Amino acid sequence: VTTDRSQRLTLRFVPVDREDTTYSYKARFTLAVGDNRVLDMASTYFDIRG
Amino acid sequence: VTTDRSQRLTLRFVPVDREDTTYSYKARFTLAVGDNRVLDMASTYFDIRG
Amino acid sequence: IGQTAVPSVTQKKFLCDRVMWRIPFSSNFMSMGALTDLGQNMLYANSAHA
Amino acid sequence: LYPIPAKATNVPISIPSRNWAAFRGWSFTRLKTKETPSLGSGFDPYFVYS
Amino acid sequence: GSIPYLDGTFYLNHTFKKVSIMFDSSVSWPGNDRLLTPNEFEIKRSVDG
Amino acid sequence: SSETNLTQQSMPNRPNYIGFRDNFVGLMYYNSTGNMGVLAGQASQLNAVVDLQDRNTELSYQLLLDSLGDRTRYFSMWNSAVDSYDPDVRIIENHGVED
Amino acid sequence: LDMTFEVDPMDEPTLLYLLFEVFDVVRVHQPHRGVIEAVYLRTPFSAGN
Repeated sequence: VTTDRSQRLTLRFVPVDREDTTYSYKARFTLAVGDNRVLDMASTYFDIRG
Repeated sequence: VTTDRSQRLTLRFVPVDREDTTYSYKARFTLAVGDNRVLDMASTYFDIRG
Repeated sequence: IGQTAVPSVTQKKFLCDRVMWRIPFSSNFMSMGALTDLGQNMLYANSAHA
Repeated sequence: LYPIPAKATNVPISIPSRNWAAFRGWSFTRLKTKETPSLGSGFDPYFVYS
Repeated sequence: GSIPYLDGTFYLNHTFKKVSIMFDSSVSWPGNDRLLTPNEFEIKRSVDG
Repeated sequence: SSETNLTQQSMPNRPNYIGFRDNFVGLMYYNSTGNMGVLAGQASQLNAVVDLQDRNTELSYQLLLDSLGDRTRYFSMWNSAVDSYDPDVRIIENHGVED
Repeated sequence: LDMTFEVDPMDEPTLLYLLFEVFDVVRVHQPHRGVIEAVYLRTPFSAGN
């Protein structure tokens, strides 16, 4: 059921690219789902600070 | 001749990094060409605002 | 203009007048022939559209 | 979204001949124009309400 | 005066702002994610962030 | 400053609560193909999203939550706290007063 | 299809919000490492033609 390997529960990705503008903000992430894992996209969200 | 998959005609890239000095500016971009694209570089240009 | 130049805002516009605007019904907007590729898809589509 | 002019008591609408295979039914309601932003643009300068 | 309709001496084209094209309903013609505003030919912009 | 201006009188300013919308609706772009989100395999580079103008993801999500749970329970993480009104303020129900 | 509605006058501009209820479905195939193929079919009012 659970792996004995050293492996994170939560991964945090900073933008590889971003574009702050007059009326919008844009950002790109490299969502690397590593090997021998699966990601449920319901786990995912954008942690905005401002 | 033409693909019926959902794909852009024009792609807009953003500086992934930029540096400034008293007399010059320097920006880095990741020009990405996807697996089924080809890009003629004569179609590319630096759109600058200031 | 000059050393007393008034605070200022910019207006950009264009003309082209002997023209009339065109939109090719073509899978990419080029002239590849007089009888375009989409014009032939709509033959083998055998259906009415509004 | 079909416009209902100020003080109009009637709103006739139609859709031209098309298929209806797997159609489920209709849901409808009424909205104010000032209480409805345009989603077809990055910004809506006439959306003067919050 | 001139009759542009009849003799090709057009002007007034700068007065268009955008065109949107839709077959049946829901089928926005221009194409699949094609243009920078995919389903309108926006001819000109008053605001352009 | 004057003897008649002693007789100014004030009223408090109208309450105006400001905050983020329920479930953060309106913060992200959806059903807006000029500004569409992207999810693509990084080698393949073709967007899997393919959104449409005559779709309404925000209303669709609002309806989904009411079918999945009880909207009367607030949850700060997603900013979930459904819009309401006092029912005695929408429908006046004037039983007078016990005086 | 023709439809018509009769409504109380408002003294301000309003919009009839009409939802044509359909199916609006996606199937997602992931055949190889880092590959997503996604297939959409709304029906009726299919949005591709």
